[PDB]
Amino acid sequence: QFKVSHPGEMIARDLEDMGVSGRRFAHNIGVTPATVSRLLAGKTALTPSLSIRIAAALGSTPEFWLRLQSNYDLRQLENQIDTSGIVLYGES
Amino acid sequence: VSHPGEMIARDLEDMGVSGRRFAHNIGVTPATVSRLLAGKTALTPSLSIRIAAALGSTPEFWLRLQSNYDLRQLENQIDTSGIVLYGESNEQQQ
Ligand SMILES: [K+]
Ligand SMILES: [K+]
Ligand SMILES: [K+]
Ligand SMILES: [K+]
Ligand SMILES: [K+]
Repeated sequence: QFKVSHPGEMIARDLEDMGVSGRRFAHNIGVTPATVSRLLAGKTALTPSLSIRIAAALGSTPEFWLRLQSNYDLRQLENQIDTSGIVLYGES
Repeated sequence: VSHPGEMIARDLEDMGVSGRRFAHNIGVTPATVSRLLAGKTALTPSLSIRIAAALGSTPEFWLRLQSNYDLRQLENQIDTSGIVLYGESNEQQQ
């Protein structure tokens, strides 16, 4: 599996399973319902501040949530970055 | 906890590589590299792919250095005490 999920869609499923609305989740974590709506739709990133608030509501660590976002962003780049012409200066 | 740009700067210094030469190698503008090295802009996912190609390790590693930096500015700052952890036992203040 090359394509991986935006963390918003994992959150959306957890909220569905718990019977928790986007608005109620936003009020619990202390952000606007508009922010949550965009996050759940995968239209905005799970930022460092959001990761702290989300870990407090859904568990694990802020680092976990951020890692999911980073992983999504890398795979979304697809073929955009040709690395074949980049000379290795370090060690790999 | 240093910004990852300043870690890169030290590596470039050790290799005798200017910021401009590094920018040309990784395929971005010297302005972008200059801002990164000064800690004035974030190490993004696209940059992490290019940087991993030039300096080694994985894109995820460079992104983790950036995340660590960002979270160190905030984990001591944001009050989570009002946030319910769903499914946990109700809080009981003594
Ligand atoms: K995979
Ligand atoms: K479910
Ligand atoms: K409310
Ligand atoms: K942490
Ligand atoms: K280093």
